Amino acid sequence: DIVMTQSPSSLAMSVGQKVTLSCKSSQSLLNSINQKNYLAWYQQKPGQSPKMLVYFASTRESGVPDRFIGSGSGTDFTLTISSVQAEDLADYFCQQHYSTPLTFGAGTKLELKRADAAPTVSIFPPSSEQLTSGGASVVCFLNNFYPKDINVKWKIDGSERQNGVLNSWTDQDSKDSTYSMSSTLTLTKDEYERHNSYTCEATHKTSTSPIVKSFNR
Amino acid sequence: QVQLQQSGAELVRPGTSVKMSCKAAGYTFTNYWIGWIKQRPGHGLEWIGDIYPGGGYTNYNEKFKVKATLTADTSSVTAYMQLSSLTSEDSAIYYCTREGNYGFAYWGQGTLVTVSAAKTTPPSVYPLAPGSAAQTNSMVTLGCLVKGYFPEPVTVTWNSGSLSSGVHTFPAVLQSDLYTLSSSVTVPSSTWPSETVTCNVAHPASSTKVDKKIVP
Amino acid sequence: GPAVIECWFVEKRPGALLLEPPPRPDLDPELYLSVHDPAGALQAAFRRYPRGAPAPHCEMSRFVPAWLMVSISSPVLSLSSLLRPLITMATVVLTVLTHTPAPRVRLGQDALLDLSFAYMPPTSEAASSLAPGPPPFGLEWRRQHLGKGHLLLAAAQEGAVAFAAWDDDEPWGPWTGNGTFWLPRVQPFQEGTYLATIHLPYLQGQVTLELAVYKPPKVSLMPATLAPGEAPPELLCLVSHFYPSGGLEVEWELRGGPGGRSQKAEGQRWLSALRHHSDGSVSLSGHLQPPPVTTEQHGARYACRIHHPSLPASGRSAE
Ligand SMILES: *[C@@H]1O[C@H](CO)[C@@H](O)[C@H](O)[C@H]1NC(C)=O
Repeated sequence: DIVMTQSPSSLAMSVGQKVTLSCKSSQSLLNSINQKNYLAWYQQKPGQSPKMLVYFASTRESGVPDRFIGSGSGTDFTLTISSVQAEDLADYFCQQHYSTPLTFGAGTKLELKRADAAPTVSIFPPSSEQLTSGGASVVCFLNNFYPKDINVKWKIDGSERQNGVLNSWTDQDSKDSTYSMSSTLTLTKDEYERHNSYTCEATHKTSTSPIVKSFNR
Repeated sequence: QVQLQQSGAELVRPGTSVKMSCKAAGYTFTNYWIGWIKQRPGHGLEWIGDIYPGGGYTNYNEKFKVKATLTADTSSVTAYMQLSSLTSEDSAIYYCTREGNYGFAYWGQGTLVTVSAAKTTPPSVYPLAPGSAAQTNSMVTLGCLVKGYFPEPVTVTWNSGSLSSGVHTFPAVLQSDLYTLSSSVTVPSSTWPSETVTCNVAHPASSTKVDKKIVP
Repeated sequence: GPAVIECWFVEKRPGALLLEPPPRPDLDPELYLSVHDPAGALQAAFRRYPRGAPAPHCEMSRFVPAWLMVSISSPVLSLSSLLRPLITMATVVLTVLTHTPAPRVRLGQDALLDLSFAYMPPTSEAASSLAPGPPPFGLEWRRQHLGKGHLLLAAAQEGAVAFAAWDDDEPWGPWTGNGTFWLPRVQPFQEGTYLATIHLPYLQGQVTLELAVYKPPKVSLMPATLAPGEAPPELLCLVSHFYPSGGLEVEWELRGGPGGRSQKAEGQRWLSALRHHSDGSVSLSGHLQPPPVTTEQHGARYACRIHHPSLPASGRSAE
């Protein structure tokens, strides 16, 4: 019934400064009697259970610092963090507690702001023991790049296909606050011996020209 | 204080049923609502339904009326949720919470449910060398690709864990009803191939351990 | 390969380090030391010293866990040693040595600071040691500014990886070990003094390095205009993408004139055009006002010579 639209998708701001999160509802969540907005903000640490921060669109939960300020009314609600720190890196959700069924928001992911860094692309040919038992799988790595916006594209000496292309993105590092990415080209030994060039391209904001690493069979 | 302990992970087959537990210790269990939340990767949070262990028992969601029946035990403090007709889209993390007037604010530990019909197989690991024809500048990147294993937990350690800096392990990806991941490590060219580099992969489900060196 | 090393004992008094009995002359007997190194690291570093190289700076202090701490610094090596006692006999205990004390890495490239260490326990230590073998060590890498400041690596933003090992594991005699530091994508804000500290349950040793960053400039020459009709002198010489702001001196020369191929140009010339690019590097535009070309200067060509610490001794030329 009630739709909870969270904005934006995922912002990455540096620590210290104030960040803001918006939440829009499909209908009014403000009760006429006992004038409170039945809406709650939840925070979930990476790989853990969510904990409530603000309920009734205001009045923070006990144990939560005063930097988390919840405001808004009607259909538009806002959660502001005056001084972001390392203990605030998580994802937040806005949930309506007014009508059934209870609905949550899409969730805004909080990352750490950094300078742009080009990915470290390195391609790898299939192993010898893999060919004798199974097929052939090409491996391409993209290590330590900012931001997380990245796209990979393969090419087989002119041809190109998305079949057998399984990627894997990592979360933000807990040390250098960078992102990594891997990509595999799972094939068989049969159709691998009939092609020569195998390249792994990318598309990042740092360089206008893609990073191309290829090798001949 | 109040606390909610849930059952362990449930790895089952499609089409079957699953019942999980949720013990509530620290308050009057028959005096508050117990809600169930589903968190599936890529779909956020979803409310399944609440149950009051007293008079007015259950109240289900529109899309969770046939699936996920709710029962409670007033004798021994426990809340149950009986899942039925498990499909591949039912793989998520299920939390039990103590609902209130303004929300939950009291969550459980969580129960991971995974559904598939693949048997328990050992992993197949393969080293990943840059090859002889390469331009190794300063640092050389090595890999340890592990394909063709099921469950989920697998630990990977370089040189028995002595070399953990600059190591990037990627999350598992299911492929042909078998998962697959890879691990990367950056070492200087003055060390490799001057010194041996070995990846040790341990699978606690099949109880296996494989130590493979990276050779050119 | 010097056999004796002059040094200053601070608390400064003159002293000597000897790697058969030299006649002790104008030296106090407490600072005339016959050195014996079971680890063989300091003596090997002194033997591998370049021939004819200047005398390295040396300092000697009193350490408190006798204990003499020797810091030998040079633009070739950096060494820190702990000693243990008419010539006083001394035995080397711990040594931290690096043969890359002044590494110059290009901007944007990865830096690899190398370090080695050697440990020789005293007789009183090994006799009261029930240890299984080599002790567990720690290796800290920090950035220094007249004291201490930011610890970067250990066993940490922007990467900075540290590795350290022995790969000997022989429960007997002195131990040798390697230690490396990797700094990815060196930015101009990361240049300066670095400090490597080896901390053993026995004690601490420290060595100092100076990581400097350079960037070769791009030189180009072309005629100048002013959009006119007539011709007021005006020449140009563009310098692009350089980081060392100091040591830059623009010079002009006429090659192939009626008086050799090394004659500096005459006339007006000015330099003030510089721009800060979006990467920290800078650019420059040189200008020349040559006299009217005579018939005797036919076939010659003007050129602007550029000198910078990021360039060889001959610099770069563009005609
Ligand atoms: C230390 O590095 C040198 C080369 O710089 C190498 O020959 C030696 O084997 C290394 N020692 C260890 C213990 O790895």
